Amino acid sequence: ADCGLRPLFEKKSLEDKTERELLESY
Amino acid sequence: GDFEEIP
Amino acid sequence: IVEGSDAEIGMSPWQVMLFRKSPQELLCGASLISDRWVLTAAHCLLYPPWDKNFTENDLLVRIGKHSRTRYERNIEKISMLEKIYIHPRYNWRENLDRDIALMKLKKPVAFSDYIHPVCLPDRETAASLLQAGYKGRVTGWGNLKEGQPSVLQVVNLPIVERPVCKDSTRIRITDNMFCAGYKPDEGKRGDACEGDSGGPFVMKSPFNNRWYQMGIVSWGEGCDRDGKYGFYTHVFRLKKWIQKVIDQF
Ligand SMILES: *[B]([O])([O])[C]([C][C][C][C][N])[N]C(=O)[C]1[C][C][C]N1C(=O)[C]([C]C1=[C][C]=[C][C]=[C]1)[N]C([C])=O
Repeated sequence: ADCGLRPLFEKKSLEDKTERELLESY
Repeated sequence: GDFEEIP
Repeated sequence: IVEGSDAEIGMSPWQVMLFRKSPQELLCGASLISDRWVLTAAHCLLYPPWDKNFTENDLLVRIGKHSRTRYERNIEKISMLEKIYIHPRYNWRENLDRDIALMKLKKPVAFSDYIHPVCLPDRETAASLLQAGYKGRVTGWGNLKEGQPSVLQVVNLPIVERPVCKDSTRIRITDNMFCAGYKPDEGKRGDACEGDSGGPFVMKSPFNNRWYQMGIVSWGEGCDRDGKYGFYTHVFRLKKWIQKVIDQF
């Protein structure tokens, strides 16, 4: 529904410090 | 243990 | 988590702590999939070889946590279980095949900044993300070495080819599992460890930007040992059972 969309990150359009590491492996 | 009590 | 880093506040709003009352202590990790459903590893609740058999009356769930041992006063919610569901075919006898359990909370939890559900994978998501080389995220409050953190730990681990997984252990590997971690020649490391069990292995979809729980911390021979890998319950594979109990109860 609203799953996997983090309040403090995705919802505010803020990136955690290592998430780019993940999206780069894709 | 190393745990702070819970209500 | 060995060779991990402190999570940031709200990094894993789905991370749940399984905590026993007497004696009060960290049992395992877990994940919030809905307002009243928590997903964990069955070996957290039932493991006869170690005389482990937890009833609902024995457990407490702690959601929205950051500090391991602290009672995060206005942040965390503590839930009582209504009923536990162990996959009828969990194989505690040989290899922890089907190491998944659903816990029904006695009352739904209110979402917040620190408590938000993770998405369960669909066929196309799993198909896209569950690929060797692709990094996933494991979080937990378990041992730091094969030694306990103050704060939720995190580490990003690459999915490893099935052959390499098979070839690294004497344990009989099934389709309901996958392995993850760096290879000796990759120069990075990390892994889950005691207390990490039931914790989520999650990936972020590049299609819709959502976080999906691809796995559950199941097992591994030691923590962060070279040429060894971490094994995770494959969530999609057991999706229909999950779907089955949710829709049934
Ligand atoms: B969990 O915290 O309870 C723990 C987390 C994995 C840490 C490893 N990197 N999981 C376990 O302890 C599981 C459950 C019982 C045995 N087990 C192991 O990981 C065993 C190996 C094993 C695997 C499958 C079936 C039986 C045993 N590992 C060790 C060192 O004994």
